[PDB]
Amino acid sequence: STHFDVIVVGAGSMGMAAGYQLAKQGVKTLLVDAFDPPHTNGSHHGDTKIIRHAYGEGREYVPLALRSQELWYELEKETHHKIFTKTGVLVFGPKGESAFVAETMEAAKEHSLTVDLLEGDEINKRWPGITVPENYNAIFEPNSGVLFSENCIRAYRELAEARGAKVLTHTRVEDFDISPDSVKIETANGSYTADKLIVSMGAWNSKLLSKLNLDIPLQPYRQVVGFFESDESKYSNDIDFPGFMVEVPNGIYYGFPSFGGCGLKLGYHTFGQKIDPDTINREFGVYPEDESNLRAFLEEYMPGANGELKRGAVCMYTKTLDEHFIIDLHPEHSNVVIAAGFSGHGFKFSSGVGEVLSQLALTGKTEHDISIFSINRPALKESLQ
Ligand SMILES: *Cc1cc2c(cc1C)nc1c(=O)[nH]c(=O)nc-1n2C[C@H](O)[C@H](O)[C@H](O)COP(=O)(O)OP(=O)(O)OC[C@H]1O[C@@H](n2cnc3c(N)ncnc32)[C@H](O)[C@@H]1O
Ligand SMILES: [Cl-]
Repeated sequence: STHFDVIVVGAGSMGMAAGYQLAKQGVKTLLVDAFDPPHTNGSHHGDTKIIRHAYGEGREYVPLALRSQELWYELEKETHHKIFTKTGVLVFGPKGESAFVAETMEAAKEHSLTVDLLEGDEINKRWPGITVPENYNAIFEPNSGVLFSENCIRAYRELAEARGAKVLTHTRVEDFDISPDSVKIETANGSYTADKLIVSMGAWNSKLLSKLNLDIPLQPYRQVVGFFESDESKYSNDIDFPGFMVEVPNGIYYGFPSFGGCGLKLGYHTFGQKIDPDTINREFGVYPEDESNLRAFLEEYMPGANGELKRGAVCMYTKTLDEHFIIDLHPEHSNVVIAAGFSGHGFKFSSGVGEVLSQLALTGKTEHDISIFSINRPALKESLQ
């Protein structure tokens, strides 16, 4: 018998940030999650995530990245959990052969970001442990870095709960009932109503948005990461080894310096298995490519970080056809906000997205420019049932 102002379904990266923004304003909020965030069944575990400002996926993401960076610094001051370390982020690739490196460079120029440009041997010299061909160029962003994702979610949850937000864990939302003046969710643990709904179920958006009469192509992918024993005199965060996202002939890779001897962490971005979030095999090593795709990169570009595998993790990306996000009101219901398809690069923006989602839910509009994330854009291929 408890009505809420707002209900957030999926209290992960995006939902928990929204819950915190709403709670902070005194909005009576209920967050419902299938597990107990932060957990290891969605897209936010694996300990760390890169935050970059000069944006290779699109210069139009810069303001949101800069706003998110400021919000992460604010969160750092508000909690005892560690949130951000300024490792800097290095982007490199073959000169003239990487659209990713080119747009990162254009994005930095267009928004006057602070970056260092270097090439070939200058890269190897500046960061012992990296070995790239002489025809490679790079752009280094010293002020971006690494976020401790599980800590971010845990901190937003503690702060939101302290202000009255309620979080119903281990509860799967199974259906929705939307009316012009209210929303209702159905779960095995009971039904709940509110004035507004925010839907942010991550990989499960690909299976449950149909319950809101939405037919949007969303493909979940199994993406693994590995931590490798490394030469700490070269790859440690203590000796300024940077976070990185680079483009090589066979694709894009991203990584993190070793923190407190945990080993260098690496992931292969461009390849992953197409899967269903409810049947995905979350054990690292069950496919030979899990470990082999990573060592293929390490032995060539960071030879001293190709030691024993210390830990593996299996997480998911949910891609849209254009790999841009979906953040918008439901086309048929202004009282329903959708956050989906972060396509493998949404964590860094979760603080800013939480702000956008709270504004959309409370006012139906946002001060941020989110036109490129419209649920009505052609490149998405969106429609109703
Ligand atoms: C997987 C991955 C992603 C990733 C990355 C490396 C890997 C291996 N590296 C990144 C990086 O360096 N920088 C960056 O900015 N992003 C990076 N990413 C992507 C990022 O992690 C994802 O885009 C982000 O986490 C997406 O957030 P979202 O909030 O969409 O997803 P979630 O955190 O998984 O939360 C969804 C929640 O909803 C719940 N759920 C699901 N179904 C239900 C139902 N039916 N009822 C209630 N709750 C539901 C989940 O339990 C989950 O908590
Ligand atoms: Cl994603």
